[PDB]
Amino acid sequence: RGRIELIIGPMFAGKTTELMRRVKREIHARRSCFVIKYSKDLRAQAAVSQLTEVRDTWKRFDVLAIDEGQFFSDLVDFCNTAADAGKVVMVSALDGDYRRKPFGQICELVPYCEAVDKLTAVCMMCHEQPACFTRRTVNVEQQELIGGADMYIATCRECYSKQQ
Amino acid sequence: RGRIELIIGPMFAGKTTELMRRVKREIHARRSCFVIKYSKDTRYDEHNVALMLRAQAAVSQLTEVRDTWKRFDVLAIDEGQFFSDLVDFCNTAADAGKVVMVSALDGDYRRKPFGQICELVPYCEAVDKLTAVCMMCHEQPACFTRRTVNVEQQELIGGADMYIATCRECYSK
Amino acid sequence: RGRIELIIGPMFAGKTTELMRRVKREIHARRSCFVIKYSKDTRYDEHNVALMLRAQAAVSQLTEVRDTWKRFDVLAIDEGQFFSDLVDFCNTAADAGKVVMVSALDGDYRRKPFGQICELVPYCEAVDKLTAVCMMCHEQPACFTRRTVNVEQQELIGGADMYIATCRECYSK
Amino acid sequence: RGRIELIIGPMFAGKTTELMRRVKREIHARRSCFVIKYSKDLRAQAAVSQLTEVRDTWKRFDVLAIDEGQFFSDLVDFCNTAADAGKVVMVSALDGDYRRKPFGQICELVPYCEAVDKLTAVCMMCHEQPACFTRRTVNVEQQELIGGADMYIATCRECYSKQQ
Ligand SMILES: Cc1cn([C@H]2C[C@H](O)[C@@H](COP(=O)(O)OP(=O)(O)OP(=O)(O)OP(=O)(O)OP(=O)(O)OC[C@H]3O[C@@H](n4cnc5c(N)ncnc54)[C@H](O)[C@@H]3O)O2)c(=O)[nH]c1=O
Ligand SMILES: Cc1cn([C@H]2C[C@H](O)[C@@H](COP(=O)(O)OP(=O)(O)OP(=O)(O)OP(=O)(O)OP(=O)(O)OC[C@H]3O[C@@H](n4cnc5c(N)ncnc54)[C@H](O)[C@@H]3O)O2)c(=O)[nH]c1=O
Ligand SMILES: Cc1cn([C@H]2C[C@H](O)[C@@H](COP(=O)(O)OP(=O)(O)OP(=O)(O)OP(=O)(O)OP(=O)(O)OC[C@H]3O[C@@H](n4cnc5c(N)ncnc54)[C@H](O)[C@@H]3O)O2)c(=O)[nH]c1=O
Ligand SMILES: Cc1cn([C@H]2C[C@H](O)[C@@H](COP(=O)(O)OP(=O)(O)OP(=O)(O)OP(=O)(O)OP(=O)(O)OC[C@H]3O[C@@H](n4cnc5c(N)ncnc54)[C@H](O)[C@@H]3O)O2)c(=O)[nH]c1=O
Ligand SMILES: [Zn+2]
Ligand SMILES: [Zn+2]
Ligand SMILES: [Zn+2]
Ligand SMILES: [Zn+2]
Repeated sequence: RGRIELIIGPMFAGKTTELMRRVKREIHARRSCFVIKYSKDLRAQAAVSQLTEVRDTWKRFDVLAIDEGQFFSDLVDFCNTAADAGKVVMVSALDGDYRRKPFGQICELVPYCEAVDKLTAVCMMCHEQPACFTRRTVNVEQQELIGGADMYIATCRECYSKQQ
Repeated sequence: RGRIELIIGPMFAGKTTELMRRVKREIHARRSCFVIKYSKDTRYDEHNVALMLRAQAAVSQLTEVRDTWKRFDVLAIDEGQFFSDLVDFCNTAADAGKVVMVSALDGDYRRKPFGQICELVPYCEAVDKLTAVCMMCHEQPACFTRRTVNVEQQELIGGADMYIATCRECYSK
Repeated sequence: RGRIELIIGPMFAGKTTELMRRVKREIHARRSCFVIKYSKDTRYDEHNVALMLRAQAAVSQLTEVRDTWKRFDVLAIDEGQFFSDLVDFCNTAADAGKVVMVSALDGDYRRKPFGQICELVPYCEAVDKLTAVCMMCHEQPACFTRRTVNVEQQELIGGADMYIATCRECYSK
Repeated sequence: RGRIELIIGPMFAGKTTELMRRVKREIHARRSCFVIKYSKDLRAQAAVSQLTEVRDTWKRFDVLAIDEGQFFSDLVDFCNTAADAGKVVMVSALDGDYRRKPFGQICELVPYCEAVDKLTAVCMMCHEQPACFTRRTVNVEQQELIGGADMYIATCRECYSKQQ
């Protein structure tokens, strides 16, 4: 029946690719899938900034796939409500922000998950080690800052701490 | 090389057994291990009977161990949910090159974050969530712990007399 | 450092997608990747439309690639069950320091070992078996592939017209 | 219902400990377990050299746990027969012998398994790397040779190939 599965890791770890692998796998067995994306960064897709913007539309689907779950403030209630109604809920997210603080409600969701898979990146500094962290490479304080390789890199533990 | 590995799941999932599997594996390669346990959980000792590269300590605060961890290659912290200084302690060790391994419940009986376990996740190179077998329906994996006695507080020491592991359907029933 | 990683499972499990996730991850760290595909499986190309550190080759024997693999950090072999020289090729590369990653069916439609996949297992640093969703009962994970047309031979190219992924109960029914 | 789960890896990887963790987990949910061991190296234990020596006794148990599965010549038929009758079958074994050849029927079982978990040891030569292989440290040819750390060590790939 219902469950919540979490796919976490740093940036550049292919978390969305693993989410969509799980989605495609379900589509092959003719189960219907609703993919929800973050608007500011047998298949339907929606882009929103709050999960309430989707209303009741999720009820018609067997599987819900939430991408970049760190940005949704109502994630926990939304996922449990769906999983309680028998949906397979899958979330892709960063567990940590650039300071390794809990990003959004991701760490809060952990106790509700039937499964949690932490994916690694490859360290983009030493090229020699798995990366579990994200370092911000530009001097901006704010937690939410949208960007890719131009402003963030994945790092191992030794390279995260190099300099500051 | 320094790292933190987290072993989580509900009660009855064999988390300590997995922690000690990782410890025995390191001992075979002659790396030294420091096992730290929570002194107030006395179930094992009060109803059960008694290596060269292994040390064991039982404490209620991780500061009670001071610097002794520095002499060991590997630190293995059991029932990590009960230690308030877990995050700072694990990072300080991992940054000094220790392999830190923690066994803990991620969730309490209400599925609220237990201690600093959920806070540690962003610091971990690895996170393995283990399942139990649901002790109500017997036919589903269990990811949650239900408290079977009517006590509100979060810390309450006990085993199968006071808790059972459950699937999602049986947690809410 | 050299290694072999094996990605197995039944059909419809997204094995190639996981292989390419591992490839894209390496490309982000500017390590170069050589993707090798089986030339006779033309399903993707015959019904579908068309990076700097990536190369792709389509062959029926791994010798058709000669030495070209030596210039790459990572080798990604897709549908490995069809290559007869897989074991020797993967070890030679891994021993020369390549990260070798193979996606393959471990079992054919009779659950017999497909090609040299089962033979490779003892050489692998890692083995991940992926599940599909059972295409018969829709409510169980699938670990097997059933052939839905009456053909005996082992190699028979096709997709969902000719095969479905099944749980254990639905494989035998 | 029925399934076959395989726990493989080199020596010194704690494979039997992971097998027994799965057994203990089942016992907590009052499911009954039959542990079968290799005689030459809610719970019952048997030590045998052939799985036929157990006859029909396995039928009374919910869960079967076969240790050192590499030594049983009838493993595949035995596991499928049980899993087909609705047993949870769990096997702990070496997938490779000291030359990295398939040990017994372990590699043959893979296509029948719902799950396969390969555990690592820590390399007992360089102490610095995970070990996936077993090296024999005494000059004996024969495949079956019972022993522990006195005659075998776990190694990474680089240390397996050191010298010969
Ligand atoms: C550290 C930090 C980050 N962020 C911001 C910066 C970023 O804008 C975003 C990353 O958040 P995420 O890591 O959850 O987002 P994803 O991009 O989903 O993470 P991935 O691991 O998926 O990224 P990769 O770079 O590995 O993805 P890759 O596959 O290499 O890149 C292709 C791009 O296309 C998308 N994509 C990939 N496969 C797709 C598919 N099958 N269908 C649809 N879209 C797909 C991906 O989302 C990615 O952006 O959040 C902050 O605001 N604060 C912070 O402190
Ligand atoms: C849900 C909830 C629980 N609790 C309390 C209740 C308990 O006092 C404690 C459990 O915390 P845990 O689940 O982190 O503790 P463990 O017992 O470590 O978890 P396990 O997953 O290991 O438990 P099992 O019951 O599966 O362990 P098992 O092997 O069955 O039992 C034997 C006991 O012996 C120890 N043990 C087992 N194998 C061992 C080995 N190889 N070496 C040394 N010791 C070993 C284990 O610690 C276990 O408690 O926390 C709360 O206070 N509030 C709550 O909301
Ligand atoms: C059981 C059996 C099968 N076969 C034959 C039938 C087939 O011809 C082939 C399947 O062999 P595979 O299962 O190893 O082949 P894949 O297609 O590689 O397995 P997947 O698990 O990847 O299949 P999916 O169906 O889940 O893949 P999907 O994503 O759904 O489909 C899209 C196709 O595009 C490719 N693709 C998917 N993502 C891609 C990406 N990111 N980049 C490049 N290519 C990508 C994939 O190869 C897939 O075939 O072998 C036999 O000959 N005998 C037998 O007994
Ligand atoms: C490479 C090679 C090996 N062998 C032989 C040599 C050996 O005699 C045997 C190892 O075969 P295995 O690796 O399947 O056997 P296990 O010992 O089951 O492997 P483990 O990974 O479990 O061993 P470890 O050394 O990590 O186990 P450890 O936990 O450190 O050691 C304690 C011992 O007690 C047993 N044990 C451990 N936990 C137990 C529990 N909970 N209940 C009962 N017994 C338990 C274990 O089997 C081990 O022998 O096979 C060959 O004949 N030919 C070869 O080419
Ligand atoms: Zn690095
Ligand atoms: Zn249940
Ligand atoms: Zn089915
Ligand atoms: Zn080594």
